[PDB]
Amino acid sequence: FTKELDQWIEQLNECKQLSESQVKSLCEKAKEILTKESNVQEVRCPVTVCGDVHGQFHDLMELFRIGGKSPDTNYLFMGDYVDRGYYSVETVTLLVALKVRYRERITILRGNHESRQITQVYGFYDECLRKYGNANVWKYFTDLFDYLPLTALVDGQIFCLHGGLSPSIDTLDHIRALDRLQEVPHEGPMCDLLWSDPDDRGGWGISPRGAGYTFGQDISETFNHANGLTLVSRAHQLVMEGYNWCHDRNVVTIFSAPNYCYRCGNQAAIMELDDTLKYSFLQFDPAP
Amino acid sequence: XLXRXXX
Amino acid sequence: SLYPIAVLIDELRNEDVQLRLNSIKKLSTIALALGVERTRSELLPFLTDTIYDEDEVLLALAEQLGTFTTLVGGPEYVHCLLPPLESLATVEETVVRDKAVESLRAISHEHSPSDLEAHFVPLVKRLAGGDWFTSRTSACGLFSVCYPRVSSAVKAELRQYFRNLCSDDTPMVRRAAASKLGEFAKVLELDNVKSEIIPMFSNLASDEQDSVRLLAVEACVNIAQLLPQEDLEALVMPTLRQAAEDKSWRVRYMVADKFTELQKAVGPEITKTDLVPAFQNLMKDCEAEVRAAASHKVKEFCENLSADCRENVIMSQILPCIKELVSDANQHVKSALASVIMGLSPILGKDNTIEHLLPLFLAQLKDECPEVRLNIISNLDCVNEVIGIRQLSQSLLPAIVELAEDAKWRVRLAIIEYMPLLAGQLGVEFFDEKLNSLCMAWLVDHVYAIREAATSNLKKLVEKFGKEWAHATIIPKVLAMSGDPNYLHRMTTLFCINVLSEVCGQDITTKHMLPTVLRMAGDPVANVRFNVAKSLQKIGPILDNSTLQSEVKPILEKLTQDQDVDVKYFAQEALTVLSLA
Ligand SMILES: [Mn+2]
Ligand SMILES: [Mn+2]
Repeated sequence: FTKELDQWIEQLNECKQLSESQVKSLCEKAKEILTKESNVQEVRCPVTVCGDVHGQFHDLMELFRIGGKSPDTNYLFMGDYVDRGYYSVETVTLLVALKVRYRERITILRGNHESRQITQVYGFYDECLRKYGNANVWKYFTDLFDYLPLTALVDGQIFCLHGGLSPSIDTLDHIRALDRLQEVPHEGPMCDLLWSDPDDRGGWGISPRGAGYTFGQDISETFNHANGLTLVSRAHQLVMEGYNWCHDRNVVTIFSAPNYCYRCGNQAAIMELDDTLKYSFLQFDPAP
Repeated sequence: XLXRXXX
Repeated sequence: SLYPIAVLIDELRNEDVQLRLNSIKKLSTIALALGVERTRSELLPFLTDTIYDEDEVLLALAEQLGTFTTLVGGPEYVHCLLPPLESLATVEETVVRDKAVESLRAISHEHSPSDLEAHFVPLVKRLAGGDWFTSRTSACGLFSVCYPRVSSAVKAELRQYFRNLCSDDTPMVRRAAASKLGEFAKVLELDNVKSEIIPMFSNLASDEQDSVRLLAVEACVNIAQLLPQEDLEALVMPTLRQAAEDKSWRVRYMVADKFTELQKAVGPEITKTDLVPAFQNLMKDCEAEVRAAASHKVKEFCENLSADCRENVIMSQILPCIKELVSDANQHVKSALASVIMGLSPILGKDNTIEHLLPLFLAQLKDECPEVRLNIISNLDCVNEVIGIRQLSQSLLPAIVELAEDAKWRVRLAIIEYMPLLAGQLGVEFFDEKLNSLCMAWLVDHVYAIREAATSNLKKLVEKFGKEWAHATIIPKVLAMSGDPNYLHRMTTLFCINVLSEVCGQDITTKHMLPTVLRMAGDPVANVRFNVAKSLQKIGPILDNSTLQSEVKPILEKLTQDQDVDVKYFAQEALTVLSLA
């Protein structure tokens, strides 16, 4: 089997999709591995934290050029592997593949796009119809997405999740208390973690997306103090500079899809947390 | 600007 | 058939009297089975006709017939070889027709003067006056050889036919005559070069077809060398000057292509008078092909200038044009110039080079096309040996460092490549002082790809300075990174050891690198632990077997017990590959 994974991986690195047969399998074991992990996955530094990728396969390869290759370099992705980009299938499959081959080298979180509803409106669904000839591979991956960890905790100090803070969650235990095995709901704690956005209006606000909330500085400060966190690390928001600080550095946004949708002209960034939780950012334009 | 669900 | 000869035949296929190829090479043997007597009466005849386009055979047959002057009776019978060769000459596949000619040309010198007139020339006429064309095309290559030995009355005939070949109704026969006009010229006595060659040359140079004109440029080089400098201006130069202005860029292209040859063939005076201006015009041609061809000739042209008042035409007539070309649009052109420009240093002096060439050197060195800057980088030698290593280091080093630390990692990546070049070109003593630092810096760059670049780049520097220089200038600073707190940097160390085992040899590896590797087996970060397994599996085959039992086998077995999954797997793998399992 190991020899096989290496193969699939080598293949996928040439941007060549795997068969429906292999996706079904790759997914069945990925489920095994992922069930054991928790809503608040423990991650030991060193690790490189990346944000949204959205099927921009060739930028993903640019990302490895910049932060090292797996399994040599440890990686933590905060979700949003599909939709928008032209190669959601190659992308997501590679990452899931890496996770099954190297459980301890990569951690993949769930993003608002790792959902059945939004994948049918933003790409990943139709791309699958185009690349395979039925909705099977979509079913396998969307089922798999249900096991994806909602949050990760690096060294008990750096809290990582796709979207943001929830007015119905103030404790890491609260989050561990949720049942993540289900489609992302339209509202609630699970929804909010994958959909909220930091903000510059204080306290809670109305999310201009129609899901989760906006939260100002005061809110983060409280959440951090209450949980012994040095900072909250999220993604989900295009940030022209690739990465962005806010809330007096209690929060940091990390977007890893340069020139998003091949239309917005944003840089992409990736955060390195070393052997000592010391952080450094790597900005990068799209690979040519 | 691509559609608030997100450039 | 019959047997002394039937050995040549291949009775096993299904062809049309086709011959056993490996046998047409063992031809000068059947020539012995029957003697000279029967070689002439049966062998040759059989060969003359019986010609089934086997090409590969026809070729070997044309080559073989060239070394048969003896197997036929010696000089008194060489002409026995003409018939079959004449045949092959008028074939289809040019390759064969060529071989035919090469051979006819060869045995020509075997024919006695009397036999040339008696047999050779006649074949030349028949090919010249042939109906079909290949015949005529191949005739042109046979004039120069027989011309000298034959009689005064026969020479004339030879000139007439040659004339008629240049003015042949077909372009090919004309291009052919043109391409042999030079050699034919070289064997006629002056008066006739003046009275018969020139007119042929004039005519072809003003040919309706530019494929023919284009070729008169080469003929020009020859005719121009054969004539006294005084006669050049009247008999050639007008024609040549026209060629440089010729409507067809292809023709002008040829002038620039053979500029250095004309220069020599025409003498220094005419070169200062006529060629310098033409050179300027070619470097200003609207067609980039021509400008680039011309630029390529710059250094060679300047070297050949009359030492007399050389250095002045350069600064006054050439240098300007160059300054223009460095800014040209076509990178095809900038490219040509860059690949020869700094070669002008010795000709202009250490002072002129520094004040005039060094600036251009910089422009191109910071050009868009990395190809153009690579051309400058590969040819620093002559500029270095002219001005001093410091005077250059002072004009180049800022440009380099300027990039070795830039925005785009892609740009920095470009500079890493010039390294092994700059290295082996400016010398190890300069590399240890002004370059090594930059090379060490990149080993710890933020961008992985850059680190990787500079890592495998160390190997290419050892290939340039040796395993000794390595052990004294690089292994030291590299091994240091193992204490670095960043695992990305600690792994870099092992990655450098992996590559340096490839070129540092069994000794320096075992003594200086293997230790550091084995020691990191107890690194706090699992990614380092397993890369150590992998490094042992890489530099393993470079270690003698006593080493692989004493400290390697032990270490790997330890690792296989590691708590980390991947470290285990790689340790096992390492063992199973080294046979230490
Ligand atoms: Mn998102
Ligand atoms: Mn997104």
